[PDB]
Amino acid sequence: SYDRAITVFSPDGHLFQVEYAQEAVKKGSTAVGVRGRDIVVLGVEKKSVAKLQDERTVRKICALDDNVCMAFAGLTADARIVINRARVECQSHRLTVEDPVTVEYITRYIASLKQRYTQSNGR
Amino acid sequence: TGYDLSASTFSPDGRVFQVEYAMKAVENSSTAIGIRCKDGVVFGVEKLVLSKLYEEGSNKRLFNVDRHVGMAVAGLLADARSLADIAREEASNFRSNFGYNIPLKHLADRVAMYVHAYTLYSAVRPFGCSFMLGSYSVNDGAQLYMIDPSGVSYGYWGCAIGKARQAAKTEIEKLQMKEMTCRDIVKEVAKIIYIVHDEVKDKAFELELSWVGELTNGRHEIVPKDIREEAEKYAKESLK
Amino acid sequence: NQYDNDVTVWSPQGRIHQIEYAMEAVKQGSATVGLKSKTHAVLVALKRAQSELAAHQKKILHVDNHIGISIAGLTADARLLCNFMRQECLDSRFVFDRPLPVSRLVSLIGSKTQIPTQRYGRRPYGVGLLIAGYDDMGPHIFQTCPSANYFDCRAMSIGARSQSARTYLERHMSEFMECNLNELVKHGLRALRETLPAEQDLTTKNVSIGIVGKDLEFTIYDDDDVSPFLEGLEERPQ
Amino acid sequence: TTIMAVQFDGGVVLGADSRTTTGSYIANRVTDKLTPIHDRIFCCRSGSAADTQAVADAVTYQLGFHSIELNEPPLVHTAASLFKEMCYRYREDLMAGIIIAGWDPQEGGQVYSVPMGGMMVRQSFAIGGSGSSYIYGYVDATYREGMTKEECLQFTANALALAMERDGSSGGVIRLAAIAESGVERQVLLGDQIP
Amino acid sequence: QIHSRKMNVSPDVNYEELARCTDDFNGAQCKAVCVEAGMIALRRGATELTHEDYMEGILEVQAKKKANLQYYA
Amino acid sequence: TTTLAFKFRHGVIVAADSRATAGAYIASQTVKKVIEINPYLLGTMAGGAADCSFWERLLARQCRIYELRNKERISVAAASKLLANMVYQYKGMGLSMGTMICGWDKRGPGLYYVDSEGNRISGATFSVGSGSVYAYGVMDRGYSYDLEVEQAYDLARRAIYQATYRDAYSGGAVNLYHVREDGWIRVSSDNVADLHEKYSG
Amino acid sequence: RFSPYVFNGGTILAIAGEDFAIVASDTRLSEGFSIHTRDSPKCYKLTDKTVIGCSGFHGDCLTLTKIIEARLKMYKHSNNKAMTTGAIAAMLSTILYSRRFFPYYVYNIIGGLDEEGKGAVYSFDPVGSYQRDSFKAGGSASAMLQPLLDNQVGFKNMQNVEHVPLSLDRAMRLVKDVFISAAERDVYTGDALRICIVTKEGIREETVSLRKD
Amino acid sequence: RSEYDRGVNTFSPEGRLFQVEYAIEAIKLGSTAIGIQTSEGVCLAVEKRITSPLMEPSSIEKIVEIDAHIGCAMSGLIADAKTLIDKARVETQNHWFTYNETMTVESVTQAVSNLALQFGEEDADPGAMSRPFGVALLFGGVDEKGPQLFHMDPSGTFVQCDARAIGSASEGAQSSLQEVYHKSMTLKEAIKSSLIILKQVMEEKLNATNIELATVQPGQNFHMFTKEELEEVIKDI
Amino acid sequence: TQNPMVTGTSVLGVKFEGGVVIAADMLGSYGSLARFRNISRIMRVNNSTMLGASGDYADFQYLKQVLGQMVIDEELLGDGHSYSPRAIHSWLTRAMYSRRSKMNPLWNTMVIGGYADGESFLGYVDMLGVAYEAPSLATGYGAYLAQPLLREVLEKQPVLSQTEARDLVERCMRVLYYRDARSYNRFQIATVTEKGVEIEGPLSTETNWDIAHMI
Ligand SMILES: CC(C)C[C@@H](C=O)NC(=O)[C@H](CC(C)C)NC(=O)[C@H](CC(C)C)NC(=O)OCc1ccccc1
Ligand SMILES: CC(C)C[C@@H](C=O)NC(=O)[C@H](CC(C)C)NC(=O)[C@H](CC(C)C)NC(=O)OCc1ccccc1
Repeated sequence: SYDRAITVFSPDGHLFQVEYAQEAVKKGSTAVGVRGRDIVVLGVEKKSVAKLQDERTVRKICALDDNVCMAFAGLTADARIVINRARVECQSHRLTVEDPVTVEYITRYIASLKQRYTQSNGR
Repeated sequence: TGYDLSASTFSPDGRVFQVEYAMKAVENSSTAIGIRCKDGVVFGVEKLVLSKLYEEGSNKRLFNVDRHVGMAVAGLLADARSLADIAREEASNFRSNFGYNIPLKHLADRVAMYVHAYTLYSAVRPFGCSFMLGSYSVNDGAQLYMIDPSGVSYGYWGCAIGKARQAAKTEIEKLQMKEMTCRDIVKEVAKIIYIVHDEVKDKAFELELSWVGELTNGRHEIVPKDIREEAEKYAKESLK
Repeated sequence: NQYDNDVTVWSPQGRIHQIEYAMEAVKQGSATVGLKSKTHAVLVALKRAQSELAAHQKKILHVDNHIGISIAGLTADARLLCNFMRQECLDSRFVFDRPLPVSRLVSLIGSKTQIPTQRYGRRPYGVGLLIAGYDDMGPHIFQTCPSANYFDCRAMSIGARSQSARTYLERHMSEFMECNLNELVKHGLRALRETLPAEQDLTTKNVSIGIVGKDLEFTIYDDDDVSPFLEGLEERPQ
Repeated sequence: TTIMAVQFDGGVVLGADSRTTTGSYIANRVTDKLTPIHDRIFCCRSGSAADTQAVADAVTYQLGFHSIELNEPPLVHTAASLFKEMCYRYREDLMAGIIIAGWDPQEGGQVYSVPMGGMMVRQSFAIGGSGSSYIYGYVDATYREGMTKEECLQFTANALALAMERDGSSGGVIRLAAIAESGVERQVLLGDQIP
Repeated sequence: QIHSRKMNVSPDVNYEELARCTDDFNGAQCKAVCVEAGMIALRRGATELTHEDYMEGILEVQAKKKANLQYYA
Repeated sequence: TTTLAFKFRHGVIVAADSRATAGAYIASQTVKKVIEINPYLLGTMAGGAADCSFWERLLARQCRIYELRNKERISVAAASKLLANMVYQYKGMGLSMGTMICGWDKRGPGLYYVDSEGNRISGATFSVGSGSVYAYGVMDRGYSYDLEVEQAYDLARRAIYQATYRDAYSGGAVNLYHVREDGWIRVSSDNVADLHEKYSG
Repeated sequence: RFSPYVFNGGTILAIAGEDFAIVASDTRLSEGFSIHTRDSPKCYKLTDKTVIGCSGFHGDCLTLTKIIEARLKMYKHSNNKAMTTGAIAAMLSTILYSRRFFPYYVYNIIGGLDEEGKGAVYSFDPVGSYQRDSFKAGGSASAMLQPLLDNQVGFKNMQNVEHVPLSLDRAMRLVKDVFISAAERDVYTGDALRICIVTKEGIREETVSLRKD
Repeated sequence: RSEYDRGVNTFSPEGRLFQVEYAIEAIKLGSTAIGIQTSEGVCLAVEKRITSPLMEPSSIEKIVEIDAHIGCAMSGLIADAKTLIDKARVETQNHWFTYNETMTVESVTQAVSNLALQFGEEDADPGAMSRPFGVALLFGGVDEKGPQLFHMDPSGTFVQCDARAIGSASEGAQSSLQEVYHKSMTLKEAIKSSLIILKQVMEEKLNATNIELATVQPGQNFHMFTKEELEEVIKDI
Repeated sequence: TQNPMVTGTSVLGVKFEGGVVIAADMLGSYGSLARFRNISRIMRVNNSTMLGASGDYADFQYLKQVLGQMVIDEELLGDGHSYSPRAIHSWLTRAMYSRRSKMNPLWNTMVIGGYADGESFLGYVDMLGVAYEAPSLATGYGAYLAQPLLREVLEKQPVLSQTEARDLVERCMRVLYYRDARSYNRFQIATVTEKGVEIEGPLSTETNWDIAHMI
């Protein structure tokens, strides 16, 4: 079979192009998270100060809504797009249902956006 | 040749191979012969029975495009049935908008354009079937036209499409088509088909005969049973 | 072969390989046999089982009271094709309030199949059918091919090991018109038995019998319903 | 306003008045109601000036393409059918009544009347417009089968003249056209046929 | 037929259908289908070779091999 | 017709009359105006019968999918918001529905009013319908957050019964439903005629 | 201007007993003051256990009847089973609701034995509002017929009276008597009575003459 | 293979469809799921195969509830299974909405198969599902007919199975099932049989965390998350 | 057609043993004016069916074009299947209902008569889509001025021979001529039988004006 083409399968049964995407996540700076009885905490690494570069712009940890915050690992620009879409959905969920987004819903929404890119070529 | 794969691509010399490959399939098909007698056009097809399980009239290669117009097809039948539908539609729209039965010259030009369009685009293969259209009108008289898989249409006093087109055309030239009465012409068509049948190679065959003319009052009806039976007898005696 | 890539590409030998390959798909499916008397049309099929515990796969589907179909080739295409048939028949009973002529349905099934063959982007349909129906002009058995060619057949068998059935049909074709329904069914299953490898034999689980008649709406008989037709069978020739 | 067509054996005589009116004002005292759809087919138009001018121009374009495409002189029945199809399709939108009269070699001189509904009827004599109601009796009284072109020309001039006098909408000049194998001869009568 | 003349072929076998199935086969491969069919019948102990045994020979000569695949049944 | 809902200390009480009228003619006296959306959610209906029945059924379907997908039963406020959003899209198109979505959820006993006009509000006591005005007076005089459960049922039964007496389009048996943390219970259905002998004396 | 609906008249009645369901209809198609036909029976047998009665604009009644039949076949292919009477009622409500903004002017009563085998009547408003009922009458003379069933099948307003279960024989007699009286006071009702009895064996049709004036 | 596997659009010279077969291969990557159908009811058992102690057990959903009367087990791509599971959940509710009745297990399997079949129809939602799905779903439910178990495959093909296995070790499980299964098996007997087969075909010991079990029976509802009884049944065996 | 323009008047149909007879005036009226006095409002569809239309002619001429093209299209197939009179009735009902729903109705009431398989068919299609099969049918004013004569004769004797039925139609057509303003004394009668559809040419009815003398 072929690695190049998101939809071609492999004789073993693998969509290699999707697995190649996972490599970009590994090359990203380490981020950790823990679930606490009252203090869920996420940690980030590699501030990697560049001397004459301002670090307000680098934002590996970005909040999505008041009750939910997120830390991305992988290509910086692709992360900015996913964070913004998740931010819009959180507000939309409040407009469609007047209740704050449960954390599972926003993760399911982020998973669905990610799956939709995987489904077809041209993305 | 590499350049042969796409209908959209011209060869370096300046020809499209995909159009040519369509014609060779038409050549592989069983022959269909049509002769323009003064009183209308008579069509005969060397339909080949296969298996023998198939009931008679199965896979007919003669179709009615319009009550006056009639069509004989040689090639992949499925492509022909599609072309027949395209022609039936064009005739339908013509009576629908212009108000009068389609002139055969116009119907032939329109069906040819549909065949021509398939050649210019990569997504669609060129049509693989060649057909001939015959009709009788008081205003225009008998008219016969043949359209090839490349969508080229020109008038023919007599024409044959299929494996034996050349052999049949030689036999057709001998007939006095210009003044022959159609009832006599039907018998000649049966004989020409029987001469080019190559029955040993093709095994069984069923003759299909179609008639449009003054006798038919401008209707492309199948020759009535028994008139064909006489033509079959005349051809069989002539063969031996 | 670089001319085998697409259904939109002509071979330099004037053939279309993709359409021919689609017909090979019909061969991989199990044998189905259809025969027609003056008043009744019967389609009998052998149902394979993917697993011994699993129930046998459906081989016969009901388009309408006047039409029934047998499946050979991809199940995927058969379900897509059967749905087109059911919609066309119900529309005929709605727009014209007349059972659709079986011959007219076969022509419609054929017209759709040609568009995949002539244009790229969809696989030529990979299923062969044995339509059996009673209309105004009497019982009709029709067979279809991925090529978009439809044939009216007094009797026909499509599928793996079909040639043995077609030869029994060729020898027995003459007596089919005058035989009664029980005889027409007994002949049809007998043709199927020839397709079966010698060790295997017809059983209520492995055989599906569908009958459409002047006095009978298309009825699929399977399991115990198949038992009366199966019983009284000639012992297998040895 | 007032349009009439009579079919002699060798052709058709078509005539009409010259008045286009907005309310009680005459926009044009010299209007050519009769227009050449093709070389030997003419249509006299009544109803709305804009709607009639548009459908006539549209048919002239469609017929011209058909004649070059088929390389044959156009039959009058097709010309009437093109007008009828447009009138029926856009019945609510258009307010036009047309008389399609022409000479065709296949069927000879013929007169077709398309009422505003888009119905089509072939009539030996057809009269149309506001003035038509006034002359219905004279038309079905002075019509005799086999009238000569000269007699038909006199009949049209007289019938249109009688209606023009009664109808305020119709008035001015009578435009007469005779269509035959030879072609079309057009004469303008300056309100003659006074009775 | 020429190669199978010595072998006890059943009258039922239809060569034309087998020929249509064997597209793009060299003459030696056609002989091979006949030779293999004879051994295939020998494996099942058949006195005579049926058409299906010949069809199995065509697959073995092509080295295609056959099995139920599902998505088909 | 007449629907009353009040949230007292021991759960929420929902009661409705059973009458549907085509113009003056009474179509039926056995109508069910409470839709059981979930074991913990009941939605009462008033206004056009067809509009209410389809739209509440659509919410019931939407909620069961939410329960299956999120693994948690939907909130009363989310349920009211969903119905309000669906009705708002069809505004000025003549839909007629007035409904109260009441259930016990994580937040607590919840009662909401949803209107075809787009009005979604939450309240301790609500009555919707032609006989809403009558029900409101008797319920308002005699409503206590500390009402005993048996007493709360009697206020509800009387408020519908008095409303039926004045309202022509309100009539039939009174359906009593108790929404509590365990879930809804149908307390009883009593014909107004039997209540008329007992309540009048 | 074009008016999309006309009242073609007609009356339908359904009475559901423990083992039987009787759907009966007058057979007069009436337009304006003229009579279009004296034989247009409203009862249509959708399935062996289900009969629907459609009264109102005939074009709407005809279209809905075809739509219901097409959908019953569509379900039979999809589920390999016949729609049950309750399912046919539920499906009808959705179809009627789909044309909420262009209403089908059809009064529908669906009468058949249920899955248990007990007679069931579902009565629908033009936009879909089914309620299971023992007895219901709909149409031009709906108002006249409904009260009698309440008095006798219902036993309403009756004191010191045994509530004996309805018998098929008595039910047929009530169906005819409500209709025979209805023809007397309804201009739109008369001609013939088509009565359909749904029983375990199957539907049976009986025709009783009514005033032809 | 040898080319002709580039798309479901292409057909093999043999006439086989590659890519559809490759998707059938993907199921093998899945953990084994065993379903047995008995008159008392249908039992579904699965190997959770938890990757890490830290990850929450609930997030891996191998057995899911399509409806109260229907439960499903998935072996194959997790994301693909989710799209199919959502359709089954919407469809069961839509059938209730339109027909006021519980959809039969066979009809849900048929409805899900219809989306699975559209590997490349070229008309439906263009730009969606350009490839075959890689998940095999076992649908176990009690319907009007009775307890029924149906297996769907990536090619849209579904069948009623008295006993079936999906995922890696499916082949081993099926051979064991043919010996163990009998028509009169009680649900309790089947539940013990499924875990015994699962223990033999799973490398890890069958502790309660390792195996998730589900049972649907006519009297009760889905009841497909036996909890802490996973410990009770395993210890007794 | 929101507004009818040139409209035909009543069309009468009566079944007879072995066939059906349909009669319609050859007149097209723009309001009061009888603009067209030689127009056929009866059409032959196939050899077992005939159609008579009341209402806008332009809509009938369109329906005639569409129905005719459908018969020509089935004939080209030539598969031994032809549309029955009942099937033509169904298509007209579906077409008329669909047009009504679009709020662009075809302004026509149509009578379809045919004899097929030994059975006569008489059918009515309204602009709204109301359709019924009846022993006798009349349209426009005729239902009021003709169907009562037809109903009394048909009830008294259920089966009418062709001669008796043709006599009844001529008798009713005279009554329409005397009492329908839109009527003309130039009717045409079409008969469907096993032999086929035959449309008789211009016919006129003897009229008694004797009552004029007696005040
Ligand atoms: C085709 C014409 C030569 C016939 C002409 C006769 O005067 N008809 C007309 O002129 C019609 C009047 C008609 C409705 C009675 N009137 C018109 O065409 C005039 C325009 C004038 C400048 C000429 N008015 C106009 O078109 O605007 C109003 C209107 C718009 C649409 C239809 C009818 C009337
Ligand atoms: C079930 C309840 C919600 C109904 C309840 C609410 O007030 N009582 C009612 O009386 C309602 C309200 C009505 C006065 C507008 N009555 C109704 O809805 C009645 C009869 C029902 C059996 C369907 N229907 C009605 O009047 O017309 C509804 C309609 C709307 C559009 C087209 C056709 C018919």
